[PDB]
Amino acid sequence: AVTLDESGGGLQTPGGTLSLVCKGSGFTFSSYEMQWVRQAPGKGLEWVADICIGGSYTGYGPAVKGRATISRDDGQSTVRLQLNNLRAEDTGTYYCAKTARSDYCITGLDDIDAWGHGTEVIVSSASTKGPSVFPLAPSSGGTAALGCLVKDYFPEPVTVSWNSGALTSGVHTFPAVLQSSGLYSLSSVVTVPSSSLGTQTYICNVNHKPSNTKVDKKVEP
Amino acid sequence: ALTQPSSVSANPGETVKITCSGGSSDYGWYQQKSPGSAPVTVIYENNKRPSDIPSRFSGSKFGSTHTLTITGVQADDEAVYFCGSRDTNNGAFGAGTTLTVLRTVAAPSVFIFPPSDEQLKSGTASVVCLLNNFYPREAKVQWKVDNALQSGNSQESVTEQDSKDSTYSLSSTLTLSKADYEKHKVYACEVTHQGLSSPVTKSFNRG
Amino acid sequence: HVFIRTELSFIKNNVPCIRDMFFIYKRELYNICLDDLEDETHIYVQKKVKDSWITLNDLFKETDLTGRPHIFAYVDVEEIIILLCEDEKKDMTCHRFYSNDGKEYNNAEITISDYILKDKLLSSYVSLPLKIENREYFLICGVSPYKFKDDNKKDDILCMASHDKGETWGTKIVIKYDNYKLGVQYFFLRPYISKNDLSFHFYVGDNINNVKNVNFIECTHEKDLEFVCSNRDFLKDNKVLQDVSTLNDEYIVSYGNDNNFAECYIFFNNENSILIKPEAGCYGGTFVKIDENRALFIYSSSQGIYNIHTIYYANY
Ligand SMILES: [N+]
Repeated sequence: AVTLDESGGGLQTPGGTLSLVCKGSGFTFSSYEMQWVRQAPGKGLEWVADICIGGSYTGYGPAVKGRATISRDDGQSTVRLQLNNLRAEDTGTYYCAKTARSDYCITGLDDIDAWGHGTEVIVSSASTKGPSVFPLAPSSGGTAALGCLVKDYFPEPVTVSWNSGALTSGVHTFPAVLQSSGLYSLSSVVTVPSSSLGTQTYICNVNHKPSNTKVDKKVEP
Repeated sequence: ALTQPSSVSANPGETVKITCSGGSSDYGWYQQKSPGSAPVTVIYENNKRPSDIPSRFSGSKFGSTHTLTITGVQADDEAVYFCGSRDTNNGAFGAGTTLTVLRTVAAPSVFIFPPSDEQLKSGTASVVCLLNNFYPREAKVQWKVDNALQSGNSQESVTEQDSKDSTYSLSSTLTLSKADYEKHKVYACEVTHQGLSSPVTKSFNRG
Repeated sequence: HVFIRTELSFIKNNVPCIRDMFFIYKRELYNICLDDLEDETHIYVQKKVKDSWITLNDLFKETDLTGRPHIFAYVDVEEIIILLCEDEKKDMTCHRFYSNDGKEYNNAEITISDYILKDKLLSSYVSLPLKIENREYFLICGVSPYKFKDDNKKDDILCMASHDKGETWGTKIVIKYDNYKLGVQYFFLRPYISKNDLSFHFYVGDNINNVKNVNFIECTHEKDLEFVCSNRDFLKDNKVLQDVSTLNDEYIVSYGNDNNFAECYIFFNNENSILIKPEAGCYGGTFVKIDENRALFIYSSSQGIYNIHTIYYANY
């Protein structure tokens, strides 16, 4: 069960420093070259840095050169990326990665065999805002639609699950759009038949990790 | 930089081939169905494949060119595949290739949603126009408030191709203030699509 | 009076090298592993990190030429330079790799126009700059395989030098070897530089594998760019001469019990002695000098296992 879990990804200050930790399990850590790869919102994949076996070698991407710092606690099975003087250009999702070959550090990005879940970082000088949940009821025939609107919240992301992870069929998750003010707007709908209107209870669970707000809003026509 | 195609397309069951011309060292391919979500290693060494990845994926490095092959494409094979190799200075990634699975034309079942009680009282209320399970991505959204075209104050949000029925979904929102929402009564949403002879316009009353 | 201290470690290697070429750069041990068993051939630059060889870069991947080339690696103070040279021609065509960390390498295809070492047998080795008159020089040296008449016009050992870190090879070091005996093959000539003094360590035998008697000649600097060598008799009865190095301005000579090297014996200044007896043999044992008072003695007692004998020596 070769797995990697990232932590430390949040809304850091522009000018401040970052600290992302990647804990590895399932494989013999210390025997494999570790790397960090980020992805700016909308933009493609980008290599950040790599650390060789026993920290003997340390390489960085031009974008983060003279600012980032990769280290490894081979005992705790962790890789720390410490990026200083955070520009808005650093905003994105960071994924740590494991090289397939043990005791092998050739400079290439063709040998990745294990990717971490990905932690999101936001370089901004804006305070965390709470998500306002507004239920949307239809004013259909055979199939009706229900859902809630998540408006005025910052920063990303937001995990919305229907019935605490029980209702997964017919659930469409939309990407958030940046408003003219600066906050985001995420939407989520679920296709259910007209015969289930009244006998079943549908609640949208909006979870916002940065501001810690869990509001259970019921959608009822 | 690694020269990777902008996008490639194929019908289900048909064999596809994606290329990567730039770069010197060996090549790798990583699929990513949605941005933000972790990529999955599809091939690591030139012709090496992980145990979890199915037998249909195969690589081949002929000169500076490497071709990723998907024989008998499936619905769960739709993703933005990335190229991984080394550039003249250090390790580098490709621009990304978006794979689209060819299917029949699907019309969008439009669902218009009026704002909630609280939304109105909050000084700013927005109208939601929803387009579900259509094909292809070719679509247009035009707002018509009281028989008048509205443009500039509307942003759209498109989702990636579905991994089951290969359909898309649109989400429009007319950003309006409390003072400008109560002045009008008829709110219409014009939907333009390739698989539609006449634009389906759903309208709702204020009362 | 004297000081001898010997500790040993092991190094695992997951790359089955056909031939190893050890070197010390910035007081650290590296290897130039040749991996050649769809045969992707490699000339990996590995580095000792704890008890394992870590592969840092493949030089053959960035190479236009084919076949196992001639590898000449030079280790100066602030850089490594490695050359990969096609053996088979009027001009020699090398690929010059430069690094200053041990991992990052930047190749450049070089051409030794109308080289002198044509007709002479060359072989891969690790060397270090040889200073002559306020100028350091890298040496590509070759030997004449067979000799039948004592021609003076033609010298037996020929060296082409470069005083620009391997960029241009226009200097010719004159080697005068007065004990070049007729009829037999001469091979694996590799120069040994230490204290800006030149010597050569070569083999004299019937075939590359059939008969392999180790020879060692020490050279003195006679005049501007010209050296004159003579043999050094390291022969010990009932013992096979293997490697020769220098610590404390004294020779460190390795001997085997027989041509199968079940046991090795190390002599210091011929005054002192130690025994290496792998519990496997000590075949292919070589000194990798690190310092004036510290050297390594490496042999591989299995495929993938290296025995790193570290030797400390000091005389007063
Ligand atoms: N790597």
